Amino acid sequence: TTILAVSYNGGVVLAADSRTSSGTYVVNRASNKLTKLTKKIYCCRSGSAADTQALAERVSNYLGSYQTDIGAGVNVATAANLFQKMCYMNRWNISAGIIVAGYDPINGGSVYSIPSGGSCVKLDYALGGSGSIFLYSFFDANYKPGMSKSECVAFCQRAVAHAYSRDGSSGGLIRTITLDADEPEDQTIPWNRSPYCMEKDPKYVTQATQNQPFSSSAKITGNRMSSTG
Amino acid sequence: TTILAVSYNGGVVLAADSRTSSGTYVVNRASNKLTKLTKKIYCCRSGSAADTQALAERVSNYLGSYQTDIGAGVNVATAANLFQKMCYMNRWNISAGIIVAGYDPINGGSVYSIPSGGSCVKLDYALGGSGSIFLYSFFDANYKPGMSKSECVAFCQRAVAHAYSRDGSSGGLIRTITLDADEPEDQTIPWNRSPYCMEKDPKYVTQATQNQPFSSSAKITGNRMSSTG
Amino acid sequence: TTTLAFRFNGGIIVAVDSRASTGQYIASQTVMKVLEINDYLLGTLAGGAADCQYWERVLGMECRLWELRNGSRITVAAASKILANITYAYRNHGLSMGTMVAGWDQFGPSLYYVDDKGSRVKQDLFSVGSGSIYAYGVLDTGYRKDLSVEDACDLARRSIFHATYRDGASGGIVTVYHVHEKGWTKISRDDQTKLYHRYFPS
Amino acid sequence: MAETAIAFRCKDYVMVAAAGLNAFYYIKITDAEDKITQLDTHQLVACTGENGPRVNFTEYIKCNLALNRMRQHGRHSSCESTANFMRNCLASAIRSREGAYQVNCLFAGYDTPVSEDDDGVVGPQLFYMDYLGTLQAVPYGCHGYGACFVTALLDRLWRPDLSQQEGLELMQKCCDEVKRRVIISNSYFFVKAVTKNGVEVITAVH
Amino acid sequence: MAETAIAFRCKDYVMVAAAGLNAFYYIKITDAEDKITQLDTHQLVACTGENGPRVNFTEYIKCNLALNRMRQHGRHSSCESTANFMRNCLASAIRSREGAYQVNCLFAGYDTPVSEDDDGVVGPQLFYMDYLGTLQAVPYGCHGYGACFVTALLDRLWRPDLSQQEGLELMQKCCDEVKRRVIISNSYFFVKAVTKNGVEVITAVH
Amino acid sequence: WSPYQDNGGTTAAIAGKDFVILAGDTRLNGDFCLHSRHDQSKIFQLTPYTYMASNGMQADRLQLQQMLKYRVKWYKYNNGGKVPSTKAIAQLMSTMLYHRRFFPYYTFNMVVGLDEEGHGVCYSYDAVGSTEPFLYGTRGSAASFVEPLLDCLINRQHMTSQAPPEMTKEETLAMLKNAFTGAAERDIYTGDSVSFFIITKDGVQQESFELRKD
Amino acid sequence: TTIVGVVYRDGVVLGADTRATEGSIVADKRCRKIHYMAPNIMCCGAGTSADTEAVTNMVSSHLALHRLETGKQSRVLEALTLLKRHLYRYQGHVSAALVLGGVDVEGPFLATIAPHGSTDRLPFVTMGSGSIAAMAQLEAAYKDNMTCEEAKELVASAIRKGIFNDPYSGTQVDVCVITKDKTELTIGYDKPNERMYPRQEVLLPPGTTPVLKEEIRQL
Amino acid sequence: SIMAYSGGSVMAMAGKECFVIISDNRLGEQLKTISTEVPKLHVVNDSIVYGLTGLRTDQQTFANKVQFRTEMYKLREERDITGKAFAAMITSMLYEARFGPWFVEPVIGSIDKSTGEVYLCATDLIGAPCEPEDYVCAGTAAESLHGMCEALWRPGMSPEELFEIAAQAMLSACDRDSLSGYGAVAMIVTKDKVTTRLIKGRKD
Amino acid sequence: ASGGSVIAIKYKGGVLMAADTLLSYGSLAKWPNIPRIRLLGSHSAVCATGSYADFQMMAKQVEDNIERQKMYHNVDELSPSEVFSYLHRSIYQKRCDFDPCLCQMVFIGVRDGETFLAGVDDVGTRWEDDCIATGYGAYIALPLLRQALEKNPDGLSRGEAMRILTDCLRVLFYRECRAINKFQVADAASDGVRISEPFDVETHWEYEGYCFEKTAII
Ligand SMILES: O=C(Nc1ccc(F)c(-c2ccn3c(N4CCOCC4)cnc3n2)c1)N1CCCC1
Repeated sequence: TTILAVSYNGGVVLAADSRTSSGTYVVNRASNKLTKLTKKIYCCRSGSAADTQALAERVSNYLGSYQTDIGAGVNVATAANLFQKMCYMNRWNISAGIIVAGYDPINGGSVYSIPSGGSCVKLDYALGGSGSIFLYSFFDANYKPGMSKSECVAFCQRAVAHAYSRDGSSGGLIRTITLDADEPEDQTIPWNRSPYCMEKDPKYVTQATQNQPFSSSAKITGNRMSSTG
Repeated sequence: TTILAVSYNGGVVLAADSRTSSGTYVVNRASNKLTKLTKKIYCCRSGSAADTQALAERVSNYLGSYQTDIGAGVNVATAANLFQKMCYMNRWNISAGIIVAGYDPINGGSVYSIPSGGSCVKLDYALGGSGSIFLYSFFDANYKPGMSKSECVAFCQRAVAHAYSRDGSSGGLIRTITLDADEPEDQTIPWNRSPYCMEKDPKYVTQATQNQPFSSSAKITGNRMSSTG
Repeated sequence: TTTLAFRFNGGIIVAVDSRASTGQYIASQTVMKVLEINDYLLGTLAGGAADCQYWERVLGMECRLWELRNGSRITVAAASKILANITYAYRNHGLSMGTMVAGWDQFGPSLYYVDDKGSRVKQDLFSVGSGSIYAYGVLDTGYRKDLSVEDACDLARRSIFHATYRDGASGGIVTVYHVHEKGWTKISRDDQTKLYHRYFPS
Repeated sequence: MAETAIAFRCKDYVMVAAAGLNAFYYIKITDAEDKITQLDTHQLVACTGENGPRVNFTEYIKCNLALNRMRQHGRHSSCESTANFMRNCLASAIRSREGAYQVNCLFAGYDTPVSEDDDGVVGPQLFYMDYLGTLQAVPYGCHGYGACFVTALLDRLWRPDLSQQEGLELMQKCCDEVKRRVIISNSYFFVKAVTKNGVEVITAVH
Repeated sequence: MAETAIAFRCKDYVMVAAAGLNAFYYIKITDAEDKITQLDTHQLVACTGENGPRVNFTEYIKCNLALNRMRQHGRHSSCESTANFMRNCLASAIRSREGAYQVNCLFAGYDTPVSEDDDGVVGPQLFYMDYLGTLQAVPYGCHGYGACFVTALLDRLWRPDLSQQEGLELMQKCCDEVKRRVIISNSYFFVKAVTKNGVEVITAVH
Repeated sequence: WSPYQDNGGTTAAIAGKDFVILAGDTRLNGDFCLHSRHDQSKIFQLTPYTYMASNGMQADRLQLQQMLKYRVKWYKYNNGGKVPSTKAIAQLMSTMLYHRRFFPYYTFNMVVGLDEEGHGVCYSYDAVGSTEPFLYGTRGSAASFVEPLLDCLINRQHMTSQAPPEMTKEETLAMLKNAFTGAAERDIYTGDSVSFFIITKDGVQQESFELRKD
Repeated sequence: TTIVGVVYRDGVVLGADTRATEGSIVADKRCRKIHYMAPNIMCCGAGTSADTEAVTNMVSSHLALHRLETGKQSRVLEALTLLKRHLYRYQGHVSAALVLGGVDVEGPFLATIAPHGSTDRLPFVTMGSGSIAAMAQLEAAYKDNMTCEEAKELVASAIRKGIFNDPYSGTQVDVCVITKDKTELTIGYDKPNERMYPRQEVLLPPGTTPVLKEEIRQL
Repeated sequence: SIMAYSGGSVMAMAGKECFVIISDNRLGEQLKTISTEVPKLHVVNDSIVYGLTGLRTDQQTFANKVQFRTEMYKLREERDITGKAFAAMITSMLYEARFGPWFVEPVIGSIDKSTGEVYLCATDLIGAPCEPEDYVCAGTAAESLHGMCEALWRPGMSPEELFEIAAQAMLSACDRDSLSGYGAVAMIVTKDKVTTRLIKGRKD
Repeated sequence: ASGGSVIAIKYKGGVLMAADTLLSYGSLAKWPNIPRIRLLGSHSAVCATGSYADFQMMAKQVEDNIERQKMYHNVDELSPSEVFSYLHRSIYQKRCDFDPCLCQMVFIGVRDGETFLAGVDDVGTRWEDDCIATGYGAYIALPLLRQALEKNPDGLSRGEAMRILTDCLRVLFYRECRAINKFQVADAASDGVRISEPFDVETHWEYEGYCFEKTAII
């Protein structure tokens, strides 16, 4: 699983791969780990699909009740704080790396990582899931804050692609969603149009010279690819 | 531990961090994980310092005997194949992620990853150690083969720095060594002159708004940094 | 610990050592291992000194409440049962307590062993604790019903002494009590090294 | 298992023997503890386990049986009834927090006609009961290490029609075969019998 | 531990008793297995564990003692000598691949003057030996569950100067105390004694 | 994660005919380091005449201390101002320790004070409240060093010499100063200072005393 | 244990506490943890005392034997390699942690040997229970080209950190100064823990202890 | 514990030109006491006496192995082994078994017959020598002996003074140990003479 | 998510507390911009080694308790001692519920002259001292801080106390693995607690003995 959420000026981009895996077999190839809580507050779900779906549905329902009774929009801080309480209360029972991210007119775009402990950290960008570990160095090097909405989406997609190229546990579609003052823009990049994969990267075309014909020289030529030669 | 070796045209750059850690305390702050086997064949040592030092000394001694008796230069393939035999023979007894890299006039610059299984893969570049997992996405994104000698060194240092900024188990000095037709150029970047660290990256100057004064508003302002305010 | 009681024609002798030992280190050489529940009832503590001291003190409270409510002294049968009901309630709460309730009620002298597992055995002779295996050897060989009070205390005192000499966990002061129709009397309180030089003069 | 209980049932009596041994690890506390508790005038139970469960179980049965007589104006319950009452009590316990009662019972009884109108079983009844609550009517049966020795011996020598006297002889052979063969010293057996007349304590056999 | 061995030493004999019990789990295979093996004319060992080690140990000692007499032109080795030979054999074994010999020995003997020139111990000798190889000269000692019962009884009643007759009476009290108090049925004790005259098998005491 | 931590240190008491000297070292050691040299939590006044010393885990000593302070406060209210005897507090401590025997306080307590007749007394406890009145006591890391020495110098049971007179307050204090100095030298978890409390009819007189700082 | 080495301009200073412990108990207050390896090589030992003793003796002997074969002062690399190879062979079951200081012709040479037979050749090292406390002082106060006095004082300061802040370290600082020419082993260079309260002499006059039997034998 | 199984404690103490070595007398199997007349001291020669604590089997095996080595030494070397050499020999013997050790903890008292300088050496089971100026101990009562010896021991004690504080230490420490006691055999070694004293203690 | 080491030292007229601005997630250095020192009401600050989540919850519970009591009843704000007493009891209650606050807090405060500095463990161990540290601060920094207090027994100046903190942070940076060279210092003086803008410390890496040739294995 690879989930991330970066802030641009107006709002946020959540991005996620689409693979749930029972270890080494892909149970679902097209999961939607970007889970609506309110109109403009989503979470990205890493860990036990059961546990995060259950929390996301519980928190979505509390936020809907809350929004009805205050008769106003919900702040992302509220969604994050509810999600933290639940992820903390049950920290021993559940496996659930969450990123709450969204727009509210008070604080604009906000990102909250709620990792496995039930910490809630407010961040400019958050990484989550098995694939997160690949991106920390990618962000350190290539991420520049104060991106456009369009640049953030392109970057978030390029990020998720870099993670799911190396993480076995991540793969499939890259789902993004931009949350800002405007109507939410979801989009789904299929793997055959991903911004990066190792399979298409020219760096990794020439094969490792592992096989090597039986020769009268220590000169490494290439792989033996024909029994006649 | 962070070790990597990339090939340029004439030869190779080995690069390492300098930290050995007994878990969470830094036993040695200035280790040399780039370990000479012959004049122009080094290895990078990850895993058990005891195990890799012992293997590196064993292999260096066999290569020295070999070189005396054939009365010619040793091929990098020879060094890698010896190291693989030893790393494979003892694969259950030792914890040893090795990268053999060097120059021979037959095959020029060569890099061999010998990971924990005792596989031996000949590569354009090799990553190794705890910190390796940070760099796969860094290389996928920023590494371009057919670099100059100078560019490979600058890039290897920038890589090691990106890995040790995130890996707790990596840190300290960045040692490189270039092995090619010319006399080997070792150099040691001290942490205070590292090409990257998070501490100096302007991306991470603004603190997470975690603390937050007791307010009459849901507007997130900043951290509370004075009791008077 | 070594702790023995036996019924004979003169009533009940209760004899005990004095040592609390956590296997290796001797905590105390001066533990009172006969609790005097009422004027006509004696407990012995073996095993967990805390567990026995606590639950014999509870037993002593139930025995006193019985005497207040019913205006008559509790029977040994009932007192032994009260304690056997406690230890059975707590049978899988890892109590460690081998106990003897010895008394004289309306129905003459009665002696009961009460375990940590809720066992409640009524016999004429017991020894309890790590040094029982030693006390029993001397006690069984010298035991008759027809012993005088003098000779019954002698037997008891020797039986504890022989446990203190051999058991590492047993030692100190060999206290002997006598339960008779008029209640109990503390017969003797003798250091077991003085007893060695009494019993083996050379 | 240490303490062997034996019972068999003939035309006009049930005979029950149970080892006297109460033990603490390897120390015989006594060779003469009575494991055979009379529940009613014509009902008794050779119950064998540690003293704590054996007593707490048997007393609970005895008191509930006595209570059930007090409330049933002195009506003496059948043996099937108390056997079932006992097994339900044992079986309830294996799914309780307390845990199972670790006691194996041979529940013996003589059912007499309880009025003019009684159409029920007349005569001696014997019920094998595991600690788990397994109830089985048997002509004879045994708990303990000595169980299988005596069970085979009874398979060989038990007839349904033996005298009270041929039963004493047979119960002695059974007891003797436990002493001969089991390493746990069961040197004294309490032997009781239930007849039309009630429980009688057999002293001859031990 | 199941099989109790008892020995004590007086002015002019060592008396050794050992339970006959051989057992398989809870089944008495026999109540009359002789655990006291005569090693030489004036030496024997009440050895107590499982039959397999007990025999393989005692026969190995007995054969090496006989071998040592054959090579030493019929010279009868002292009790200290065979006691130490036996402990060295037991101790060697606890650091061997085979593992320890799980046998506890009481090695009794009468040292006679072996010539005109013998300045050595005259009289009865008794050596307690753990399975580990712990050798200790003792006036009396016991292995088995009954050990501590009999050890206390002997502390009380043993004098160094008892007659052969007062010894029989005392050994019978020791054996009787094992029967009374250990749950493992040690119903028959082999009793042997070593005197100046040699090993005699005491049948009176059992 | 263990809920228990041994924070080291030794306590010792010695009763005379009119007083108790109660002493407890001041070092509070954590896991492989030391937290404080000036931890006074080891000894705790319950009443003018009665003190509790308490070893093992600090956090449990601190809870137990407060649990007793409030049982003692309740006793004052329910028994019309009257402060409980040392004997009463000793039974209370047995009882409170036992009530926790299924998650016990990792705290080896002494209760120390004057009895009914003014004579000093020390109740040493195990984990779960087994105690007896004695004329001295030791609990904690160096208890196994100090208890044999106190046995030797007070009971003199292996000495043919005539027993010295009685042992005054200053001799008894000196004996403990010596006993702690020895424990500090040889026990790695005892050290820094010893707080001495000298409970008398008149009042508690307390003086610090320096040990090996290492 | 806390043992410490620094390279100074002319040579190496080694440093050690003195407290040996059986569990939680000080068996020896003044035990010597700085072992002779060769005339120009010393070796502080932490970990299992038995192993440190055996490995350090074994090597010092081999170096001595090798010094008769070569006719040549033992190199600290030879010492280092003998310890490494031995310790490595035993997979850390020989649990000797060592600080090898010496001065050969190649100059000052200071190294740790970890029990598994790792080496780190460094300008300042610490091993033992008080390693971390000691190392804090070293990282704080080490500079290159210290005088012998600066270096001895620093090493003593480092050891003191172990003494006072580690329970297994204690008593006094033994310091050793290996220079090119000579090896000066100062025992109790610093004694911070002298005597608080002079020992109260409890007087037990002869015949105090009761005696059953007595055999006197003259020589 | 395998070391605490047999019971027994031993202690040695350095005086002026003399030492005292003192063992308890108990032999056990955990809590059951086999004998009350098993002192743990062994006399190598005039000048050296050692005790072995730990598993009695190994005390007896190890003591034999040492008796072999010291007698062979005496024949080969044509002299008595010295305390230092004897101690060094015993560490060599214990460390020969590093992996599969002897469950013994030897206490060695020695005295140089000329110089009068006293050498004590306790050892752990794998040979780690502990060679203090004052006193050494081992066995089940070692925690309690350290306390007694720390308190009572002074530097320059005469043999008679030294015996008293060693006896009072061994007895008082053994009175707080289940696995040690039944008095003590002490042995007062000087340049001139060797006194041996059986000490009356408890029967407990 | 884990906080690294915290170190604190009393000076003449206050307490300095310092902490790296880093939360690690195991080996990973996840967030190097976390304000780990938190102000508690008007007088006190707190910083924790260990679970940030348990710290976040406890720090929340405490800071509410302080503000609520002050605002509900017209009473004087809780003293540092009293806030710390509450924190200690709270943490101990959690270890008695086997739901521990799995972090070692350091707690500073100043009411008037009264200068408070104290530590509390996961299990409710608590200790006041003139210098406190948690994490590797306890093993590395404490020795140095204690030495600085032993040398200046009258008391440290703010400058001397800052110089020694800075030297302890430098060593923590060298020797604690899960550290960054970015710190904040809380300073509790009379006025109240200020938290410094984050700073780095100069680090020496160019000892001649750290050169490639010396440190080489072969
Ligand atoms: O002995 C018991 N009954 C009995 C019942 C419950 C018990 F907890 C203990 C018992 C338990 C630990 N004991 C000790 N320990 C041993 C281990 O070393 C330290 C000190 C010392 N004493 C002990 N006795 C005795 N019986 C013997 C036959 C009759 C019943």
